This record gives sequence, C-alpha cells and structure tokens, in this order.
Amino acid sequence: KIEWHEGVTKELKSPGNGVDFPKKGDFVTIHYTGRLTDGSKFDSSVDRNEPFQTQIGTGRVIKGWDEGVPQMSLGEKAVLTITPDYGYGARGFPPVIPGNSTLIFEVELLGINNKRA
Amino acid sequence: TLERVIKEVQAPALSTPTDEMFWSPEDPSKPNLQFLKQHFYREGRLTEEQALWIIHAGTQILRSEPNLLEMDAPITVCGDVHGQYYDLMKLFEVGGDPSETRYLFLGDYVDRGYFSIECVLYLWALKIWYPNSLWLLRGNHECRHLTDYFTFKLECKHKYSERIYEACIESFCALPLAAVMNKQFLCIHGGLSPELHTLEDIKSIDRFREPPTHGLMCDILWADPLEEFGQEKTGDYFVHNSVRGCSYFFSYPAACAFLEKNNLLSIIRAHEAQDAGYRMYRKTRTTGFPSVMTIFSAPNYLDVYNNKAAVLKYENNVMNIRQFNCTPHPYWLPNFMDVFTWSLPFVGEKITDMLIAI
Amino acid sequence: EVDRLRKRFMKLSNPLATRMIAIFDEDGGGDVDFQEFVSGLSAFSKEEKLRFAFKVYDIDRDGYISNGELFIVLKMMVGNNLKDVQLQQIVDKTIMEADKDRDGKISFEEFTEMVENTSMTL
Ligand SMILES: C=CC[C@@H]1/C=C(\C)C[C@H](C)C[C@H](OC)[C@H]2O[C@@](O)(C(=O)C(=O)N3CCCC[C@H]3C(=O)O[C@H](/C(C)=C/[C@@H]3CC[C@@H](O)[C@H](OC)C3)[C@H](C)[C@@H](O)CC1=O)[C@H](C)C[C@@H]2OC
Ligand SMILES: [Ca+2]
Ligand SMILES: [Ca+2]
Ligand SMILES: [Ca+2]
Ligand SMILES: [Fe+3]
Ligand SMILES: [Zn+2]
Repeated sequence: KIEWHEGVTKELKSPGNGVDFPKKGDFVTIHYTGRLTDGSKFDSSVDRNEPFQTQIGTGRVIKGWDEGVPQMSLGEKAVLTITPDYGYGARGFPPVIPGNSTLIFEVELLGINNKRA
Repeated sequence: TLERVIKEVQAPALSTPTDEMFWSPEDPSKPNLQFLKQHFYREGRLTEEQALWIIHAGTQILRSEPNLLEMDAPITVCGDVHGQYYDLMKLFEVGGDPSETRYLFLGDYVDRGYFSIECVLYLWALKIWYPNSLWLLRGNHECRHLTDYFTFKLECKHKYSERIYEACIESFCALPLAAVMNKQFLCIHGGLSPELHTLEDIKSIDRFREPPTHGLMCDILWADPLEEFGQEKTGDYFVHNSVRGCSYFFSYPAACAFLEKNNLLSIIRAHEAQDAGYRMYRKTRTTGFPSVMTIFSAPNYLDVYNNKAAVLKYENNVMNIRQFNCTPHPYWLPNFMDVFTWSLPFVGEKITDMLIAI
Repeated sequence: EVDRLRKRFMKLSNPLATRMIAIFDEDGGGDVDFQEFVSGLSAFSKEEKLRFAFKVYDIDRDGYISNGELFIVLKMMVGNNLKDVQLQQIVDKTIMEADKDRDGKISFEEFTEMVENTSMTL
C-alpha cells in the first residue's frame, strides 16, 4: 500500500503527438480541472473558458506540475496525482485547499511555446 | 465608482433595500418579487433582518405541511438547481411565471453553485407568495452536513452571517420529503428504499431533523437507480451504493414492485445529472409507462458538464419535457476568495525572487 | 548589519518589476539611493511586511487601493488567465466587502482586516 515516488504520478488518459515535451523554462498552455481526493472540484480553467498559461519548471506553479507536465506530450490528456509536499503542504491554500491535501489534476496540454495541437 | 478599467462590465448593487423597496406595494405583508429578482440578479444583498424574515416566514409555512405532499395537475416538476440562480431565472421563463404556474421542486437548491442563498431567498419568497401552488421538497444537500462540507455554509457566513445559515438549516428540516402528484406519481429527490413499502412509511417519518446516515429518510434523499437499470442480470431489488458511499442502488423489478403495490404509474426523481436534463428509464409491464423519471434542472452543471437542463410539465392528460441551455453568470474565485487572499501568496514569491536579484 | 548592506548597495521578466522599483523610490523621483535602498529592505528583516504589500497595489501612493489600481496590478500577474470581465467582477466584489466606510477605495486598515488570516523573508 506504500508507493515510492517523488510526489507526483501521471495517468495517461489520451495520448498526444508523443514528440513535443515541455522542457524547463518553456511556456505551456493547459486546460486543467482540479479535484480533491473526494472527487470534488475546487477549480478549473474550463470554468473561466480560458486555457491556463505559465512557464514550466521555473517554480511558478506547484512542484507537482513542474515535474508532471514535462512528462506529457503535446496534446496529451492525463491525470496528475499530487502529494501535499508537491502541492500546498500543511498550510494548504485557504480557503480553497485544506492542509495536507492530495491534489488530482485533469490536465490537457494544448500548447508548448505557441506550438499547438 | 466611475473610475474602473472595464466600464462596460456592470458593477454589483451597492446598497441594501429599504423597507419601502423590500415590501410589495400590492401586498405589504409580502416581499416584492420583481425587486428581489432584479436585486439578486445584480448580486445585491438584503439586510440581515430582511433575509431572516424570508427564511422564517418560509419555515412557518413549511412546518404546517405533511411529509408527503399531495397535489394535482397541472404542475411543473423541477430537478436540481445547485445555486445556479441565473439558470433558475431561465427555468421560470421556460416553465412559466409562478404567479400563474404550479411548481414542484425536487431539492438540491444549494452547494456547488456560488449563488445558493439567492436561490433560497427567492424560492422561499415565492413559497410565501404562493404557498398553495408552489412546493419545495428536501434534497440530500438540504442539511447541515453537506452545506458545511461544501460551499453553502461558507456562502451564508460570507454574504450574510451565521444566523442566516442556522435559519436555513432549521428551515431545511421543515422541508417535505416526498409528494404524490395527481395520484399517479411518487415525487422524491433520491430513490427507493428497502424500508419503503407503502406511502404510509413516508408519513410516519419524523422529518424535522437532520437526515440519518442510513434508513428510510436517508434513502429517499440519496438512493440512485442502478447503472444497468432495466437490464439487471439478477432479480435483486437493492445493493450498496458504492458511488455515494451510502444508501442503495434500486433496480427495475424493485421499482415495479413498489408501483404495483401502491397503484402508481411512475417515480419522478432527480439527484443525478443528465446530459439532456432528463432520462426516461424502462417502461413498466403493467402500464407501459416509464417506471422512473430523472429530472435535472441545472444546465452546464458546475460550468463544465455543458449539459442541458429540463423540467417536466404535466397538464390535463398531456405530458412533455422542456429543455433549456445555461445563462452567463458573474464570476467568483473558488470558495468566495477575495483577490487579496488570492494574489498575496504569489506577490510574496515575486518580491522574494526580486530581492535575490539584488 | 547595515555596513554589510551598504557594501551590497555600493556593489549594485518579473511582472512586479515596475511596481517594486516604484516602492523603493519613496519620493517618486525615478531613482533610488541608499536611504531608500535600506528602508525598502528593512521591511523584510509583521506590520511592516503588510505595509509593503499594500504599496504594491497602491500605485499613486495616496494610501488607498482604488478599483482601477487593483485591476491593473492583478492583470500584471494574471495576464490572460482571467478574462477582463471575470477579473473586473471579482475586483468589484472585493472592494465592496473591504470598503467598510463606503468611499469606493481601500485603506490600509481595511486591507489588513481582509487578510488577517494570511510570507516574505531575506
Ligand atoms: C494575481 C493572481 C496570482 C496568480 C493567479 C493566476 C495566474 C490565476 C490562476 C488560474 C490561479 C487560480 O486562480 C483562479 C487558482 O488556481 C488554483 O485554484 C489551482 O487549481 C491550482 O492549485 N493551480 C492552478 C493551475 C496550476 C497549478 C496550481 C498552481 O500552481 O497555481 C499557482 C499557485 C497558486 C502557486 C502558489 C504560489 C505561492 C506559493 O507559496 C505556493 O507554494 C505552495 C504556490 C498559480 C497559477 C500561480 O503560479 C499564479 C498566481 O498565484 C489554486 C489553488 C489557487 C489559484 O489562485 C492563486
Ligand atoms: Ca529617489
Ligand atoms: Ca491609490
Ligand atoms: Ca475605504
Ligand atoms: Fe444534486
Ligand atoms: Zn442530490
């Protein structure tokens, strides 16, 4: 029951091109839907009808994303299971994320440095 | 405030209503519905006193109603709303104005949607105006547990106060559990129960309390039809609901056994989201009529499902489904988070990073 | 202490570049001297930290966070991740909930009473 990983695991739901992978410092465009372990949604870029953009692997986002997203190919639909340490830790992110929360992100990599899928 | 960047965007209503604005000019003992409709639409708030009055007056009426409501056609049956006030406005435009249309809501007025208290205050206001033509059933979300777990308690404490939340909780306990519409349909939120044999079982329930973790009162709010409803390999009636973590899944022979026992045509329910806003289940062998009807009245559920909503209209001997799409609504940060709490953690990081560069 | 910092001062794509450089410039001249350099850093050595966070949003340095200032500063960090409508709406609602004296603006007292629950170190 005890698994050994850095703090994030990826579940490939739908494959991308299998060629273009986000490298450290690249700008990615992702449609995400974040849920808790109970399955309840706390946030989604779909809610705003606006794909999320950020620089990956530079400490902009949580550690689970900086280590999870580069494992995805351009166009891939996957699910990221993120431990609290790769998430928001014991402090969490009130009033949105409780302390010591395992985060589950449905992520679709739409673009890598303005190269879309 | 004239000095805003995006002036084309309308600002929320700044002030709370006065007594003259609040009370109806035609009936000074009841709230102004047209005013409330517009005030809530513009994200306006009532005073604590006004909001408390609506809930308490609503409680006054609900406490006098039986556990099992009994109403005749015509009627418009509505499913889940879940704080989608701006879709609730579309609902009444499709179903018809409550002043000349008989309604029946199956529950789940709160949580998930960030305009739950607006839905409650307005629906309660309608109940005050039309106590004998508009009826409200209790959903599984109309309790202390789920409202505290999800967003409704947070919404009340944020937009108003804890006194408002406690008023709604008390009011939710007064909400009827079921209804028999036109002596043909059992109307509930969830589904059937192994303890539900006749309609008399519902009538003997003490509904003035929080829903139990198990039992008849629980199942009425939580039970679901099987995923393979109408196509069960076994002849079993019930089975543990692994999805909900409580109550049961009921089957087609289970539904038929109940309907034949109580001389009812169908079971009109909600509780489950449908892509078309509704789902018609397998027809009975006795009457050839759909044994179960799921009605869902929350379009584009959680702003992501992109589903249609629907209401059931039954008039004379005619019945039909009316669908409608979602309506744009103002944006809230998750859990009513303010932009200061929302941005400060990121600001602290960028300042810290800028410090290192020096 | 100050002698070491004075040595570092003599030796000397962030979205909050224009803002932070304007905070150090306390007279609004356009430059920054040692006294402005030390004073800016001294806040990171709980009240003074919150006072600095307030200056991030307060562009004209009038002591109040206006609706327009709040939108502009937020847009620097958010970018396209929120639509103009979506951001303007949560900006409007934040002001109303924080504007206890109803002047359309946000004082420092109103700001702290909003984020009493909530970060910057050296
Ligand atoms: C002026 C606005 C600020 C700016 C806000 C935006 C650009 C809007 C953008 C859609 C964020 C959402 O706003 C609606 C909202 O998304 C969440 O709901 C969410 O699903 C989430 O977890 N996401 C979002 C998707 C990427 C992963 C993760 C995240 O890494 O988000 C990042 C995050 C919070 C990192 C913190 C930073 C502080 C550190 O101390 C902490 O370290 C532990 C980690 C976000 C993107 C920051 O990089 C950028 C910002 O903060 C958060 C629960 C709270 C977050 O609002 C802040
Ligand atoms: Ca200067
Ligand atoms: Ca100002
Ligand atoms: Ca003020
Ligand atoms: Fe529901
Ligand atoms: Zn339900």
